[PDB]
Amino acid sequence: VFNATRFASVYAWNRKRISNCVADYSVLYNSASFSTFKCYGVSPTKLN
Amino acid sequence: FGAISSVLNDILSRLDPPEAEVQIDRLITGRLQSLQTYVTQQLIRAAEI
Repeated sequence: VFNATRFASVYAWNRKRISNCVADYSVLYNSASFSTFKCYGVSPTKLN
Repeated sequence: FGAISSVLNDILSRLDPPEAEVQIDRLITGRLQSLQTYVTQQLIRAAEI
């Protein structure tokens, strides 16, 4: 999802359904390489 | 009453308090108004009885 070689265009935006895992959001919360990181329905710290 | 949910624990399990308070304010305002309506109607009925 994130370290992908190539994306698609905005008018052909790529959708992927992620299912059946234990997602561990705090490392993706913690990476400073992502400039804008902001959440709307949920406060981001409660994702764990 | 405009809140995201009618259940208290879901906000608390989801939100950070400086917006959770903005939701809980709506919730307690609506419920307190309903309670005031109930007690007023009870007073009137009790006078008639």
